[PDB]
Amino acid sequence: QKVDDDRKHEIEAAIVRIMKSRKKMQHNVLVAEVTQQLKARFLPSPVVIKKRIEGLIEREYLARTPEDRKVYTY
Amino acid sequence: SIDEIYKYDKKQQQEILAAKPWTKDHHYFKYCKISALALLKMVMHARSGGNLEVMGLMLGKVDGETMIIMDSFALPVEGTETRVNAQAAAYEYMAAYIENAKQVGRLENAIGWYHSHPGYGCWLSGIDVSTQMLNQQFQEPFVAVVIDPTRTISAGKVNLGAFRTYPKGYKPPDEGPSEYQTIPLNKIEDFGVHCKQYYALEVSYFKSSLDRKLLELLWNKYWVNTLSSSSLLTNADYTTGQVFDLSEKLEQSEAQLGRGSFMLGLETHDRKSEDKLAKATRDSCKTTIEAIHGLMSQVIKDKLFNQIN
Amino acid sequence: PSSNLLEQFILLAKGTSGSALTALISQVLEAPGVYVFGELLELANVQELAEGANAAYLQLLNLFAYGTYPDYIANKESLPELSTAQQNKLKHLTIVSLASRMKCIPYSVLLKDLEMRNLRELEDLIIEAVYTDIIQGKLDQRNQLLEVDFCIGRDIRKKDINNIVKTLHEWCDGCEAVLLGIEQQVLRANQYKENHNRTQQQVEAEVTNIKKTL
Amino acid sequence: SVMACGVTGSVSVALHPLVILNISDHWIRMRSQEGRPVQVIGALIGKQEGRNIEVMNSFELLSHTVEEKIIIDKEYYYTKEEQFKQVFKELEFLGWYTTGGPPDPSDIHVHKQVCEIIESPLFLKLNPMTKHTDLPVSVFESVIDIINGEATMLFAELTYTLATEEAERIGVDHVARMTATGSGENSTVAEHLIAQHSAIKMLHSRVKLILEYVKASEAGEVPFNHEILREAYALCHCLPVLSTDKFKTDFYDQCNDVGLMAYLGTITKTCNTMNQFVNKFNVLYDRQ
Ligand SMILES: [Zn+2]
Repeated sequence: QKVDDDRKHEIEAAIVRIMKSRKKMQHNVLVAEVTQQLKARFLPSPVVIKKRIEGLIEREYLARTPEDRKVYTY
Repeated sequence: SIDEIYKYDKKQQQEILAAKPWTKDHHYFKYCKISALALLKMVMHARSGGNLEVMGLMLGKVDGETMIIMDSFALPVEGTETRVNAQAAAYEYMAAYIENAKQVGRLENAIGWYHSHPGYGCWLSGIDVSTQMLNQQFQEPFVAVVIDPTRTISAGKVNLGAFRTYPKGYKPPDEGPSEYQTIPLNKIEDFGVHCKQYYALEVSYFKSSLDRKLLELLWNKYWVNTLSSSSLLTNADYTTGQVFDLSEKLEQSEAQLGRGSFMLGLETHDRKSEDKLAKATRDSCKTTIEAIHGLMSQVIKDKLFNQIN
Repeated sequence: PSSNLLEQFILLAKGTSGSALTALISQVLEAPGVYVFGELLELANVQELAEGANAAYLQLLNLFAYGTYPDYIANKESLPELSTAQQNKLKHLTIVSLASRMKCIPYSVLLKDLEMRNLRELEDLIIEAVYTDIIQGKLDQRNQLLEVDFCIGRDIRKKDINNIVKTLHEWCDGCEAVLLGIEQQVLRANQYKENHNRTQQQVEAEVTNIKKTL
Repeated sequence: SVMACGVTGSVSVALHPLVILNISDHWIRMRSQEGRPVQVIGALIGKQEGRNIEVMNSFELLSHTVEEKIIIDKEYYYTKEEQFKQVFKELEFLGWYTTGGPPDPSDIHVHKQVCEIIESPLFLKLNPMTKHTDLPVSVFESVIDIINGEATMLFAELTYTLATEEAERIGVDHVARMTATGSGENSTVAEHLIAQHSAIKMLHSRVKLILEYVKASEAGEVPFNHEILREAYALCHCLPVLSTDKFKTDFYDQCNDVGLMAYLGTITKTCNTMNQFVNKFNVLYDRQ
């Protein structure tokens, strides 16, 4: 469980650190970069990352906006 | 006659809908006339609670190359569109409203759809392009109106962009407005991809009775105090941005004109380059008249208060 | 509480007067807060004093209502000797008149009209007047100017009414002149719109005639 | 007489520009459809918090004239109420509106039906044929008075306010700016000058009241209203706002800057006309 949590926050650190120095997407563009940079770590797990990226909308830090998930907090 | 536009001629509308002149030209519809009532209602709906992504239907009619919007209204959205599209219990509401209006008087039918773009500009996204293309299949004509509540504060005014799509496969012959809009990084990608798949109509407001009513109310209650300095235009971000945008537009016009002199027999370039020059001049003229009106109110009041006697 | 005290003195003046009324006037001129003396002047007992033998106090009250500090200095013999509070109040009234007439007051005028020999005393009196909510403004020491944004007014009972009526009439005439000017410009704009319109249908009539020709 | 005398407002009414716009649209369309300015009837909705009533929205009602009596289609009204329940539930029915001048012996019956519908309805009447500079909108409440031994329903004028939000303020200000712009350009300075004309008229009316009061005080009234005439004289002395060299320096500075901007705008318009002339001339006789 400890190492799983380690991976689960390392992936968040990677996604934020990379997408802060890069641009964004509209539907499916950024997922490719994070899978490429996590390719050497483990499997991309598209469903898990897709379900997790939409959980930050209740906050900010480039969210997605509850009314329509396309306008992020840039 | 200011109120002539409010007259509804059902047979004339049926005749136009049977004629279908828009099938003869994909640039047939060029103008969009919006009632002060519909503008206010759409801007008020768009503002709603700060910056909410909302949408509605527009009631109106057609007159030659002009699409006329008389009224507007919204649709139920339980759980902020928890189902597909912002419709949910849409059909029922729409039909009820239509019949109710036909009884109380409103005989204008569906002429289009409006939706808001909170702080990202007036344009059509891939979804909106497909929606207006389907709105060109069923309900033959239709127009997509886009509002910006957050830019009504940022830019200060903002226009209600009116748009129509091109059919699948069809290329704009030369249509190139070269109009610049500030689009967020997470939105400019999609914007540039589907930008040529539609065109913008010229939006105009007949000087009716609803409009001057609002103007009077505001300048008789809230804007009755014509002091507030005299020029909020002094903050050089809106004018300077328009000035800088005007400079870029004409600079690109010269670059195209210089390259177009070597090609002998390119009619498309001529029309488009002169179109750019004309559009850029109007933007400067509208900015100029706004500043002139600003000083005129300034001069009359300032001269009076200081040295009347 | 200046207004309440002045109203109480008015009510008392309807009765007791004479030597007591002079004491009340002295208290008014010594008690801070009363910047307006037009309320007292209209009392019938002030007129009784006018027909009364005693006149030094009534002349002092008249000068406080209408005159300024130089008038009191000239009348230093015919007026009762003032106290520190009375002198400060009269100087405040003089500064009020100067500010009302003209808003940006040079230090030279302040020194001349108030017997101010030391500019430090002038600054002290100015700040004392401002801090008692009499005059609102700003001081420019480099230019030796006193910019007064707002000031209180003076008493008006006998002769300034005609000037006020003349000033009000001039303002009314000026407002009407601007109203007529705005109407003329609106008519001119309508004529220009009509001329622009008149130029329009001529073009369409010119176009339609050629269309019929061909 | 359908108006109550000596009755003061018991509740506070807040009105929004949307209601006024809806009433205006109903009146305009009914005039266009049937010639003369046919009277319109609608309903008012909004939020009520105790004695504080806020009218945020309004809609229209179907009415029919039978036996020279206006019968409100209350079934239509309830159907549309349920229809609004699908979009907005926080808004509750508050009253009904109509157009006209003084109350007529036909609005009393309509208000009677509306009071039959709900507990306490509000009555609003708009005058589209007004000529004064005041707002031709009045809010009336239902009051029961014993006239000649019979309980007769009367209307009591309510001292209503007009409440708005930042959003509506910005939107209506934008619509005013649009009304400044004309069709191509129908009237641009006309509204601007009338706008300052109303403001000057408002101040001009205030000066008349002060001038009349001084004239009356010279003859009768209170000989001296104390702090009022004292201050009124002080404001006639503050009337000539003293200007120094720097203010006239800055005032001329601002006039020259935008005046140059106005000159640039004229040049931009002139060259476009020249460009249009050149383009037309190059087709008139010239080739290539
Ligand atoms: Zn959109």
